[PDB]
Amino acid sequence: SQVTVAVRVRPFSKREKTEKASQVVFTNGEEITVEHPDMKQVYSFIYDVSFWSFDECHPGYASQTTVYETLAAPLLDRAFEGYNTCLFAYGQTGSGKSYTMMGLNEEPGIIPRFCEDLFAQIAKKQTSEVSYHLEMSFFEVYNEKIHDLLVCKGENGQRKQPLRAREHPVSGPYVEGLSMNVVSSYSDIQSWLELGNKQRATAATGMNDKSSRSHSVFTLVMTQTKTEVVEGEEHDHRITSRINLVDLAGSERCSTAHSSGQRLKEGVSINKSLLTLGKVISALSEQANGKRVFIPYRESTLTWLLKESLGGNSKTAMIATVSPAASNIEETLSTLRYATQARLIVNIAKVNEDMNAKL
Amino acid sequence: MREIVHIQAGQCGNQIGAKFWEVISDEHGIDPTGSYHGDSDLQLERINVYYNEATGNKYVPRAILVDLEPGTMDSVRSGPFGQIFRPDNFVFGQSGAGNNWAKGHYTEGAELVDSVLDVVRKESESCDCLQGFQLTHSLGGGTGSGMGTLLISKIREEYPDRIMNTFSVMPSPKVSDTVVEPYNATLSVHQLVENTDETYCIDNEALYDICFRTLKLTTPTYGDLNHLVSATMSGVTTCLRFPGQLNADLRKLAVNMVPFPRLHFFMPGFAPLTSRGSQQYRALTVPELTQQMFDSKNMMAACDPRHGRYLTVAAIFRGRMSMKEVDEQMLNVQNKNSSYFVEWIPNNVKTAVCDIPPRGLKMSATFIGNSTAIQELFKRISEQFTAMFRRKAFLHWYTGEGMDEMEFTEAESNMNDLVSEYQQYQDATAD
Amino acid sequence: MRECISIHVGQAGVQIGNACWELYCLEHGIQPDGQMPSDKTIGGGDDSFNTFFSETGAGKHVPRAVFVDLEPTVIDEVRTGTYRQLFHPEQLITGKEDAANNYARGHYTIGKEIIDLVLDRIRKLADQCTGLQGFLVFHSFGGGTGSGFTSLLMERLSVDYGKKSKLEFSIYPAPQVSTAVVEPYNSILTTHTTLEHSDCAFMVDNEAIYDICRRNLDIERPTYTNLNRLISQIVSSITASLRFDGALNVDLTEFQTNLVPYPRIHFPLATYAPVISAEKAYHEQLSVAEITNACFEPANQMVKCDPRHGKYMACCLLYRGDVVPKDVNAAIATIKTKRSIQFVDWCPTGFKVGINYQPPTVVPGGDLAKVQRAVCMLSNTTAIAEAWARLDHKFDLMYAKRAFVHWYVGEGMEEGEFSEAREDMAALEKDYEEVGVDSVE
Ligand SMILES: CC(=O)O[C@H]1C(=O)[C@@]2(C)[C@H]([C@H](OC(=O)c3ccccc3)[C@]3(O)C[C@H](OC(=O)[C@H](O)[C@@H](NC(=O)c4ccccc4)c4ccccc4)C(C)=C1C3(C)C)[C@]1(OC(C)=O)CO[C@@H]1C[C@@H]2O
Ligand SMILES: Nc1nc2c(ncn2[C@@H]2O[C@H](COP(=O)(O)OP(=O)(O)OP(=O)(O)O)[C@@H](O)[C@H]2O)c(=O)[nH]1
Ligand SMILES: Nc1nc2c(ncn2[C@@H]2O[C@H](COP(=O)(O)OP(=O)(O)O)[C@@H](O)[C@H]2O)c(=O)[nH]1
Ligand SMILES: [Mg+2]
Repeated sequence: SQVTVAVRVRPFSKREKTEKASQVVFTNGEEITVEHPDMKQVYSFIYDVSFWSFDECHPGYASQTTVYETLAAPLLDRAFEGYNTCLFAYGQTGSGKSYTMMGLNEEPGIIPRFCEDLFAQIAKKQTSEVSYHLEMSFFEVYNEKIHDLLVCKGENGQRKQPLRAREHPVSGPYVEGLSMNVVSSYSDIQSWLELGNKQRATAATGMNDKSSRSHSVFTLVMTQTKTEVVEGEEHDHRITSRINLVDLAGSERCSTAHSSGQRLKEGVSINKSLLTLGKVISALSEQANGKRVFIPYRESTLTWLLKESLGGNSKTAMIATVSPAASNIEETLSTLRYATQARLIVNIAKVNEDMNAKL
Repeated sequence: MREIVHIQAGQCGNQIGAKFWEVISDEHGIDPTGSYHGDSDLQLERINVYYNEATGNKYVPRAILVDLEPGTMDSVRSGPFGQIFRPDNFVFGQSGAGNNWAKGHYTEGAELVDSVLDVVRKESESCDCLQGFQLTHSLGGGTGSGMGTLLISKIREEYPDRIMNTFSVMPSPKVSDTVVEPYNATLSVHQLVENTDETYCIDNEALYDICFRTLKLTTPTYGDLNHLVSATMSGVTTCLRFPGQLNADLRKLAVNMVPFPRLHFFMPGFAPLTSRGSQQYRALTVPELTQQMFDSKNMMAACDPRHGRYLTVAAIFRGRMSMKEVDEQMLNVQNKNSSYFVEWIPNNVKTAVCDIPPRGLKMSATFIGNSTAIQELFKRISEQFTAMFRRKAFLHWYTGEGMDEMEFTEAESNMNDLVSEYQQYQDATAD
Repeated sequence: MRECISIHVGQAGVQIGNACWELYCLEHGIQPDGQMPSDKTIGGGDDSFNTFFSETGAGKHVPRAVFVDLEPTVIDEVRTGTYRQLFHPEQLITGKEDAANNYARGHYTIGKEIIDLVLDRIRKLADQCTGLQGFLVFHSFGGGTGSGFTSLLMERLSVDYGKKSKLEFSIYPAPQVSTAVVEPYNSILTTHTTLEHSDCAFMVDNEAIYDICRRNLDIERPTYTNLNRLISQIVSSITASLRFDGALNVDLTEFQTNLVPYPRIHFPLATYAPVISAEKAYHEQLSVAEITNACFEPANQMVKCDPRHGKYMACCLLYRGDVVPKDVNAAIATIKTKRSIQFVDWCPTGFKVGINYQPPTVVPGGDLAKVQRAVCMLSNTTAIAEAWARLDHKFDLMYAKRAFVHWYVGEGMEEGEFSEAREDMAALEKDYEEVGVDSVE
């Protein structure tokens, strides 16, 4: 495949410049290295892509708009060609994933560029011969239960109404009673997302406030309606396309972080989901390289949502944020270790004894 | 200290209880009066694994019955050990199902679940600690699947860490003692695979082959088969109850046998078993047992292992022994038939030992195995299904009480996917 | 004067104690209950030696030990069996839950609610110990509590007490045999947690003693106890220096020094040469030369580790009985003359020695037979690395296919811990692969 997991880095901060957190990550460009103040042991990690965004003037700079144009063309291509596409994000507090996905009002992130270029190509191609009808949904996962984020809550406690996941034989996984809305301006989805992020839950762990205890899924359906018949007005088909984005938590060592009660349950569920996702992605690259093999789809709930949006003619990717703080090193290392199994070379052997090239 | 609960539904579960508690009472030394008549000072040291206390130094099981039709529970009350149970724990109703799943999951099971919890919580909170829950049920019946599956769903929604074991029954290939075994058992297998740590899939016909060919009994009844299922359920927990040179529990078995969470459909076995007038010509030694176990004539599925492979096994021994012999035999077995076992797992077995065997034996062993021969049980089930759903044969019954075709399709999809997971590993799997 | 706290953990630890204390009581001539009828025969002195056993004004004694298993099926024997009224009633047996043959329960969910009590009792034992609290942990890999709980306890004691002698007579899996299927995952992380905090950690393998059971003492149907007694005689062959008078006495502070060149390579092996039967106790001299020859042979080693594939970083010895240091020197020089052995250039000395006059003592109806002298050996080699190098090939497949995993994180563990541990072990292999080269420049 071309799943093409990629990595980015946070230039430190002015606050971190006050403390002068010693640089740990060295970069040669294409490869990535790392050190440790013991200064004996060493690691070295490879990836398809490297966004060395720390330095401002170094060659091969990693710009936000450059991050967009790196991965945006396959999205619009694989969509307008009719197929579906997802995007996974991974990282934690200190890596500033929000800075990457959403950016700021002035500093444009990823989502806004995507939706705005989408609207651009929409209004550009909006002939009389075509209609583009796009709709939205936003939900979260919590202790392995689904909850709708978009719901305007009623007068009640916060019994976040648990929907369920069911299966059509035709298109497969979906949810009953999943609320949807419509998109005709970037500002509308901005407001929807701004409110949806509010109900997604965090908690003041030993680290800080906004350590999410849930996985946040964003889904867009696009309806492409161009089909027109020579005999008369008959739309013989209306193409559907699924675009997906998701933001996830870290990995949350409960060993050092001795937090008990209900936070442990949340962390355990999150870790199980992350495990299943890594296994799924391993099976993906194993399957698009010449070996038919099962997929452990049905283990989690999230993955059970995506068995069509992450298989067959579905080209997706993962992005990994980090920060080179000395007080983050383990977490930093852990992040990279979650992803590298998607490497193309995992020591595949060679065998060939078929010999009937005759006639 | 550790404690265990038992649930029963349908005719099979009640009738299996009437033999299992009738066996455990003689193992720990209890009588139909709920009273003690044993000899040691040991059988009463860990009896609290199952049983509660009393007033006149009697003892009581923490057993529960579910069944909707009283026409079976009465057979207990007019039974040998049918007046020890707390009569409140004989939860029942009326209006039997009709061998229907929908009438036991949706209409009345969904009605009666609260009344059953009214006893379940009472017995569960009395325990100082907890280890897990049991079930003893079957598929092809009514209440024995629907009400019990609903129970398991709710209970796991409550207790995400405690264990739930279901020593169930699955139907046979050749004879179908009930017509619509496939639909009911399929719905159960859907609502079980995600809501269970381990289930001990057991089949009728292997027991028949045993009682006809091996023990050379002439004419057995269902009692004489539940008399083996009970010993199967009993040698498992002997580690937990009685001491040993290497202890165990339910957790170590379920964890050292369920690598992947869905892949938890097991295959049992028992050793020693011989004809009444033929155990003169043998020896009660580990080699005889390990040779008699892995053969395809002591399991309980009638499902060909040599047609497949084993992911892992577990063997819980009972007696004065020498663990060196166990280890050497196990290494020899892994060495000889090594193709039958897996490449991508280096060692494929653990052990568990007790120094206290049953009342009349010197050496025993219970076998557990996570295999792939459970395939054909399920390919066959799905085939008998898709031969019926292809034309909506018996469907309108299950729908008229408020189902849809969508659920049936979901169950089929999940079964086929688990089947393909099992088929992932059956081939050579080399380089 | 000088004492040694002894903790035993897991069923392995508890059974090993059930052997070891039954040895120690017979050595000093001590009843089960705690009195000294041997002293009633003698009538005075320090013979009820305070290195292990504390004493009271009423006359009763008690060892300075504890044990914990998290499985009350085991020790409730010891609360009721023959040796019941000896030990301190504080044995922490909060075995509400078992350790599931997993390292997550032993170190985080079931690793709590006890460890505070354990350290509290270690304090309540130490403040009357008027010498070193040289710690002994008799734990095991594979087994549940003795991995995780031990990893927690030793790392905590490193912060509490620190500059002391902490030893682990751990138990290692045989490369083929097991009573488990996830034994490596429960064996590898305790190495990552011991490599910084424990000072020295001896090792054994059950398969090696199982092979001993038939070649030498002519038995083929052993229990576990018949190995626990070998372990007990090993520990006696160590402790008998501090315990009784001797010619060349050795303290536990010596073993940590003369066999730990580098901090991380502190994983030696152990042997006991005369393992011979009452019949075969006759028919032969048991002179010192042949004994010390058996103290380097491959068979009688307590581990499947062929040292001829590696080299010797160091070797220590502890002798017993009627012994002559000139005979010892002759044996040592005889052993240094062989081309079948390759000591490294940076350990030309090789040998440390220590002697105690009092030989071992027979135990009724057991296996071994009374003799006039005995020997124990310890050794830090470079061949054991291969055994560790086996586990990576017994690890990596499973962690690659991600088998037997989800039952860990269900109790709070992260997966990255594996990899961050894995390469650590890999680095350790390099150290055992690095020093074994006779450097020139
Ligand atoms: C002289 C002698 O050998 O007595 C045996 C006996 O004859 C045989 C046939 C027993 C007997 O079992 C059978 O032959 C049998 C009959 C019908 C259906 C299935 C089996 C026995 O019932 C089995 C029983 O041993 C037991 O299994 C335990 O007592 C058993 N408890 C009960 O079954 C029980 C049932 C109702 C009321 C009270 C006790 C048990 C087994 C495992 C775990 C816990 C308990 C004993 C001594 C015998 C008889 C009685 C003939 C054997 O039983 C087993 C599997 O252990 C069959 O082979 C063994 C040993 C003997 O060969
Ligand atoms: N050499 C030796 N090894 C032993 C002995 N007893 C137990 N073991 C090993 O210890 C392992 C299990 O130890 P435990 O931790 O006590 O297992 P457990 O009794 O279930 O206790 P937990 O695992 O902590 O729950 C087994 O696999 C054995 O290989 C012994 O007496 N001698
Ligand atoms: N193996 C076994 N199966 C039984 C026994 N009693 C009943 N059954 C099973 O029960 C099924 C019949 O359905 P049943 O459970 O009686 O329906 P219900 O009780 O009304 O829910 C059959 O498949 C039988 O195999 C028994 O003693 N042994
Ligand atoms: Mg245990």
